[PDB]
Amino acid sequence: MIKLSNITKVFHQGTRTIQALNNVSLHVPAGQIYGVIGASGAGKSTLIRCVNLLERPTEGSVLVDGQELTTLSESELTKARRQIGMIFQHFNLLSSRTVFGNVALPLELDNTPKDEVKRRVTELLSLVGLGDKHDSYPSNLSGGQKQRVAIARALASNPKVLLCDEATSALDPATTRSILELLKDINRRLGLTILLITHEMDVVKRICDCVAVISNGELIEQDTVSEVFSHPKTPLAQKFIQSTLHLDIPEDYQERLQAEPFTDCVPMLRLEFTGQSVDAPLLSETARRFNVNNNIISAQMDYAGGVKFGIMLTEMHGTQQDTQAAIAWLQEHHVKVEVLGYV
Amino acid sequence: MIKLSNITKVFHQGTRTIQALNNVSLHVPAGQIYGVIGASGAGKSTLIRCVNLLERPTEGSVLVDGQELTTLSESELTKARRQIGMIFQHFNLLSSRTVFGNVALPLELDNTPKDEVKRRVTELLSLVGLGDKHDSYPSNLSGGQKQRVAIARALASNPKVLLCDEATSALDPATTRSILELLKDINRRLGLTILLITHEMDVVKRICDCVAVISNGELIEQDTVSEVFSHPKTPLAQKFIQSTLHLDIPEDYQERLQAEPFTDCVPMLRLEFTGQSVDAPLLSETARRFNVNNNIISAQMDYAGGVKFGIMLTEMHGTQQDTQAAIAWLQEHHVKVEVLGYV
Amino acid sequence: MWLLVRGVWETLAMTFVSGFFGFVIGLPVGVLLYVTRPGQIIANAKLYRTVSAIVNIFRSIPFIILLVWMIPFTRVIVGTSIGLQAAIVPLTVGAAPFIARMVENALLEIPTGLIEASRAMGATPMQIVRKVLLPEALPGLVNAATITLITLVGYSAMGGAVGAGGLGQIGYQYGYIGYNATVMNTVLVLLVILVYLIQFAGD
Amino acid sequence: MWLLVRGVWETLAMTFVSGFFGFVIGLPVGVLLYVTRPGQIIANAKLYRTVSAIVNIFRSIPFIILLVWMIPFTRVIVGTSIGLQAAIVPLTVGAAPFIARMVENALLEIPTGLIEASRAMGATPMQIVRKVLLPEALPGLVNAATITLITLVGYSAMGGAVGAGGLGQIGYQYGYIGYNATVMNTVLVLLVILVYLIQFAGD
Repeated sequence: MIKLSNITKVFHQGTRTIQALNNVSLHVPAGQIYGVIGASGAGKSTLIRCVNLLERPTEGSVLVDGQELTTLSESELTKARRQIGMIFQHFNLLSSRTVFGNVALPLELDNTPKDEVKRRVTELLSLVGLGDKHDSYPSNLSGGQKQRVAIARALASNPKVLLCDEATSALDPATTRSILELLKDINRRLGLTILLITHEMDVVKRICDCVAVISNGELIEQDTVSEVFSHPKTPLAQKFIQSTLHLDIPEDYQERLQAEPFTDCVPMLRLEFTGQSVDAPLLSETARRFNVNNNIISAQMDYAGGVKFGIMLTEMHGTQQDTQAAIAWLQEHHVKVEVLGYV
Repeated sequence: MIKLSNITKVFHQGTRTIQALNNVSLHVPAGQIYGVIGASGAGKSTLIRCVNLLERPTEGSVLVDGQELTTLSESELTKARRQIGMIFQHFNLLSSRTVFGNVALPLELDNTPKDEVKRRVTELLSLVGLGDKHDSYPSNLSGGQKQRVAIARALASNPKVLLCDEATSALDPATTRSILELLKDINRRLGLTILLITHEMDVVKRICDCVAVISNGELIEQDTVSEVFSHPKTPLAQKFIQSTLHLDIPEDYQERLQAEPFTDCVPMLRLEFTGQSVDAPLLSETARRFNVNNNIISAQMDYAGGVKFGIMLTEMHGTQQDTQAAIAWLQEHHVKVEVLGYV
Repeated sequence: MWLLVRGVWETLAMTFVSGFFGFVIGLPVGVLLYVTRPGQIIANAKLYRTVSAIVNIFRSIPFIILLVWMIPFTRVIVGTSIGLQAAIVPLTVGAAPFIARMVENALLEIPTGLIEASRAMGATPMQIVRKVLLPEALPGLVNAATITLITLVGYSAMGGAVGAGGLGQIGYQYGYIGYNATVMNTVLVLLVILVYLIQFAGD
Repeated sequence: MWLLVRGVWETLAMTFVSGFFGFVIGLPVGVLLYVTRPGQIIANAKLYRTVSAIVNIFRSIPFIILLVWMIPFTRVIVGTSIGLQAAIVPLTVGAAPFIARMVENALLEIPTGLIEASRAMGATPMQIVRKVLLPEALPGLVNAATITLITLVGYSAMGGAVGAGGLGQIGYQYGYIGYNATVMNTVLVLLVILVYLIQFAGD
């Protein structure tokens, strides 16, 4: 629904010319949570704004729910905004009204509905998980829900498109874990299509379908999440427990480690697992079938981008043929095997 | 070098008397970095104080390097305070003075020498490293830096004991490693004795030789880092690998797990291997032995203290007796195993 | 005695007059918040260079001397340059620059562009968004207005001491030359609670 | 020429008022910090509920009104009741509450016992700790005392009354009676820049 082509915005000091965004083309499929993640302080900031034209793109055309924005017609613009809603960095709630109050705020500005105001709002509070219990307090409430109050406001317009701007980064991880699911939940239910911009990868793995990687105003990679192994920005690929299994392993573990094989020792393996099924009885399976022993150095799994990823680093003992035999056995069944060294 | 014995301190509210520390005995040698670790607000929060006698411990004798401090002689205590230094919970620098100055203050104080103040401050800055480059720029420094000036001031005195208090708490992991090492060096060579206090046992693995686990003004366990295996606070004994917990970050997997035990499902087990050895291929063995299948959701090892810490979160597939055989077998074989619930 | 009740009344009348001047003329230079020109709606051409500076110099200026000089204007504006009813006018002006900044800061203390970002939310063009601002602005404006009156009341005591009558007038006439322990001693106590009442009225 | 000068000179004696009180009665009651709540250092109790109250009640009273009430008092203490020598006395008191609390904010604003971690160094309260509190304390303090100066000078302008002397009486006399578009102005212009100078004088 939301399509971007050549979105270039340049910032003018007067004396100075600064590149904001240079030629970014972004295709976001309706019914999806789209992630634009990128370096800290890289202009991710302007881009979200260009979508509802808070910021004016010097070049390019933005299309939302099939409509393009030319800054010349303000009235036209006012109309589309009801369809694309927005969320914030910090909670951005209003002190003056209680929780029931902020949500109705947008309904009032044009629609002026005498009573849907209770209907959309209450349904939203129930939807958000905050309503029956804390309907009463305005500005001060525990920090995680503080956000929900805003989301309901965003959904108040019952718009096709909802935007995000690092909302979870601010909240402590427990709250962060929660906000992302509420987003999936309003998603499953309303068919809400969403565009997400975030500081960290974990924000991306729980709910990003497609993710874009942005560095210094240009768009580096765009792909479905499972796929995103592309051009050399692993670092972010790395923030997920890839910063524990891979770069860390046990740390003074390596002096034990040899670059080359030597007399009477075992080959350490990176076992990388595919969108396999859950049963994966593979490691166990090898011991019973091949007489092999697994000492596992390290491992993890998660549901990210829709398919299970399973990674393990494990010393694998056995006869010289039996261990070679096992790697192949695993290979037919879709197990990627890599050897770092021998210990 | 630092003996805390029979030490108890309580606070009076007039309305109530509030217990803080109840009979604590601390045996910290010399040249050793000793960690005390506790729950939030368990009183570790108070204790590092009793040692330099900032707080005036209601009972017991606090002996630092041969003199037993008692609140009765401020002038005498002052001769000793010079002896025992302390970094801080937060930074503690005068925004009024430059790095040389902050570091200087103590030199400036009791000692009052013309030359000595400059050379010491200079060498010390060099030992912390903010000095060859930071004489002049004052209090506006990176946090690790601010901190440096701070330790540097603690060393400025030329003490036998450094008290570390949540030093790395406001500092990000990148900083925290650079900083913890910095303590480590002055420890190996300055011959300095460090008595540490902290929230996270991340800090304890890197520098701690002896540890104390404190909950409720009492010390639960006290031993070298290596032997710490023994009581309840496996968590923080498990001050993990984010890699272990992250499994359940995709909380969809956690909500999958039903605590209630029911027929036709399998258990998720947390396995902790007490120091058997690397030579401990027990899961594989059970695989051949009781016909059980281990799908391992998570796992990690580390050598804290020169030995492998080890923990694990897995599913163990089998017939009911067989799993029972397996956990049983493992328990026989020294694995604390507890059942998390059933998936 | 007979005097005290009338004097308190006169002092309140100073507040009564104050509401017209406190915001009808101060607020208009509360337009300075618009004049900052980093967006903040409108603000073309650098008006801000001296609208804030002039307000500041008037603020800078010392009470009594303001009214005395102001007399040329006071004598012309209302029939007697010396009336209390008349003194409310010279009074309105001293208060204005002081209050006008009160308008800018109360508005700036409040929670930034995010609210402004509500523009993205609802249609909220120009009028509509103005309507989002007031709600937030009042707790700011009134807490602000509250402190404007007490300093302002103290300012009236000077008028009694001169240009006009007031609870100051009696304090002055009875205290300034007479030195009546009986009335003056009570004039201070009387004022002290008079101001506290202005603060409570704030809640 | 001759009319302006005796008076400005005297107006500057407002500053002489401060060298006299910013020291003896301001900071010495900046000892409220010991009494603020935890006994920052041994010197607190229930006194603060009331000591902070007296300051606040003194703050409540207006300038001339305190001065006249004080006039009887001004006489009893090295006073002829009129003139500068006498006048400064009521100014230091009108001034005591403005200054005292200014100290309290300065002392509270500095980063907690974090500095008393100095005691942990082996600091010793005395000048050593107190004396090295000041360092952080002056940028706060210099601004605090300097502002009182613009308010103390304004306080003489409020002077110009029976318990007063100086430039305010010169502005008062020609200004209240005998309006000179000339001399009355010199007074205005004179004071306004004198005010700005006091503010720049700081830093």
